[PDB]
Order: sequence, then structure tokens, then C-alpha cells
Amino acid sequence: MSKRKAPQETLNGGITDMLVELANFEKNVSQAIHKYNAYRKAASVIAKYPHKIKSGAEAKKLPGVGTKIAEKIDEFLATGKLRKLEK
Repeated sequence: MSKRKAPQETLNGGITDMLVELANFEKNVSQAIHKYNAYRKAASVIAKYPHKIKSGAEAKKLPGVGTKIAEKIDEFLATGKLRKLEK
């Protein structure tokens, strides 16, 4: 908790962070669950991935992800399509 100085709203991706969060549920999705394995594989290829993906097709190329959790990936970067101040 509190290592040096983390951002207030992360940078952009934060994919493996919210994917591992569902695996950390320890209640609705603790261990030996039916969908708990979905986040274990999708998070194994996402966290290895450079993270951050504007187009949803990115999670498609990621092996193990691209059927149900792929929508949750875009959910992270779904409300982060703000502009970057033009000119």
C-alpha cells in the first residue's frame, strides 16, 4: 500500500488490474469457481500484454480472452476516450 507515488486515476490500460480484481473477489469468485478460471487465463495473457487497448479487437488476438471477459476489457477503456486538446 503506497509504494512511492501512483497516479490518481491510473494512466489508461489498467487491464490486468481490474481482471485480477475479480479474481481477488474472495467471495463471489474466490477459488474453484466456474467463471473464476475465466479471469485467471484472461489476466495471464493481459498482464503479460503491454496493457491499454483502444480497439476491442486487441483482446481478440490475446489467446484465452475473446468470448465473455473481452467485453470487460473494453469496459475499463470504455469511459477513457476523452480528447487530447487539439491545437
